[PDB]
Amino acid sequence: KLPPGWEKAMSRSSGRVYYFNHITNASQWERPSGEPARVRCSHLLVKHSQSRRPSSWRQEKITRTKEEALELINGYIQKIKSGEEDFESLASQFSDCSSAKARGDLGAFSRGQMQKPFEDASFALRTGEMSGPVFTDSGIHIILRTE
Ligand SMILES: COc1ccsc1C(=O)O
Ligand SMILES: COc1ccsc1C(=O)O
Ligand SMILES: COc1ccsc1C(=O)O
Ligand SMILES: COc1ccsc1C(=O)O
Ligand SMILES: COc1ccsc1C(=O)O
Ligand SMILES: COc1ccsc1C(=O)O
Repeated sequence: KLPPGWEKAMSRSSGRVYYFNHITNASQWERPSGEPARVRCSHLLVKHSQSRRPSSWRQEKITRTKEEALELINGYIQKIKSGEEDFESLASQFSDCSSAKARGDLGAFSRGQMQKPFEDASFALRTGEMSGPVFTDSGIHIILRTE
């Protein structure tokens, strides 16, 4: 079987299967490898006008739309996956979370502490894996599980 959240799917690329995780929104060509009491994650948050607090250290008033936020997230993911930029450099420069100053590190946490969509994605990632866009009331996240 595939690990939690993962499904094999048909891409629209010359009949090639890919794998998609409906908990983390990760997608990849490769079959995924393979739950802990705690995980350690970093994240990059992009807030939008419908965030719980449309404000960050980067911008006193966050006015971008949710759609615009998702396009930003998608672009960061593209740059991370291509190697053009590192997750940590992008989090430090562009995350609307205060954790940006710590390269997005949130430390370790248990189930029952974080916003549930964030928690669920985090615990479905294996160490070293990165999520796709994860939506919470804070905004849209890229999550990297580091331990
Ligand atoms: C719109 O693009 C999609 C959607 C499902 S798979 C796929 C692809 O391009 O491989
Ligand atoms: C406790 O070990 C497990 C089980 C699935 S994920 C995972 C991990 O720690 O990466
Ligand atoms: C294309 O539409 C999108 C995309 C992300 S959010 C959103 C909306 O309509 O709010
Ligand atoms: C979660 O928030 C964090 C994490 C590291 S720094 C910081 C802050 O708020 O200053
Ligand atoms: C408690 O919720 C927090 C705090 C920092 S990030 C975050 C999340 O759910 O991702
Ligand atoms: C996070 O997005 C939210 C939350 C409350 S309403 C809303 C929206 O997109 O309109």
